[PDB]
Amino acid sequence: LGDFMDKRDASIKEQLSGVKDTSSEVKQLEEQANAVMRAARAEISAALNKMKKETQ
Amino acid sequence: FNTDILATNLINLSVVLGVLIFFGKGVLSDLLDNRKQRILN
Repeated sequence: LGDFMDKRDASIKEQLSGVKDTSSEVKQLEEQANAVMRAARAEISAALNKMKKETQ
Repeated sequence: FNTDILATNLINLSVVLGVLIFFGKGVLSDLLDNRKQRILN
């Protein structure tokens, strides 16, 4: 019975941690996506400027 | 070794064991169940 109690409690605590783990993983995913999108935009802008300046 | 029968030794004990089993299963299930709920929480 002691083992059963432990198993159930661990299963629940583990579920909470995983749920906590998943939330952090999704926050990281969102941050990475945001950073990547910024790079695209900024990168291209810089490119044109440098390219625009060279053309000029 | 042999059993000794008399209705004086145990009638006092039956009322006590009944009161304790009833009010003990009440407060014991309430406490134990509450603890289980907290673990589930």
